[PDB]
Amino acid sequence: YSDEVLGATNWLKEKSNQEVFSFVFKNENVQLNGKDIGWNSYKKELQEDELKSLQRGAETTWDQSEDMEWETTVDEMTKKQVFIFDSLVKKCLFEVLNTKNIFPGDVNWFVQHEWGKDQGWHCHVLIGGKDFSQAQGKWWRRQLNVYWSRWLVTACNVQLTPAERIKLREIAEDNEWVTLLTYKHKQTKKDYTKCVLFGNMIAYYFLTKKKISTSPPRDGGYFLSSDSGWKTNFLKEGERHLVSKLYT
Ligand code: NA
Ligand code: NA
Ligand SMILES: [Zn+2]
Repeated sequence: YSDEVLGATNWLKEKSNQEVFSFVFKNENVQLNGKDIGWNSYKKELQEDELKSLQRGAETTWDQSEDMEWETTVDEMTKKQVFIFDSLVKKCLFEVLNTKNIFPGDVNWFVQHEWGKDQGWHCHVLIGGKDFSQAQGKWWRRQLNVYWSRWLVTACNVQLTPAERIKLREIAEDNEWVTLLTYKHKQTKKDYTKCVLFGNMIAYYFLTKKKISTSPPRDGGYFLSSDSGWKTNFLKEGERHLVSKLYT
């Protein structure tokens, strides 16, 4: 019952019932003119000051949450790419917040990088607050996907022609590399944004995942998490499960 564990539990419990959007940031494999663009083909470290700061935050979040009791054989390239994506995802969120003149302190958010059985790397984002309403969900997904596709094309480490960069930009938008949780529906029928409950989804779902410690990653595992209160960031897997236990 460290102060960090108690602090995270309390912070989540206070936001147990806060409605938030659920997004997933992802990428998909692309081949353009024989050039293979895979999930980890975005390893340029762009020298924008904010992005650099965000990437350092991801690195230190990884470092502090690492359990050194056990060995970790995650590929260095994999870690690098995840740190970079953490910075890019958050840049996208912050760019849209700026568009709406939303003070970052008025926002609750949670980010978790995972490796899915079929899709591989992806990043869950829960985000909401007083300046948010359900009807804005579609707009948010579209805007986030604009910035996500823009940054991915900038960060891509594969040498691309201008025509190929534009094609890749189009693919990331048209194939919705940012998804929004909606209620189940029919292909023809309307899709309604499905808000989730912030604290509950974190404690009862995201904090139950198993930590990736190998390459290839364990199916369904998580790499790295963070939140707007820096509450879950530094927690080791064992501590995260304690938070779930105390939250109940
Ligand atoms: Na970068
Ligand atoms: Na994170
Ligand atoms: Zn996932």
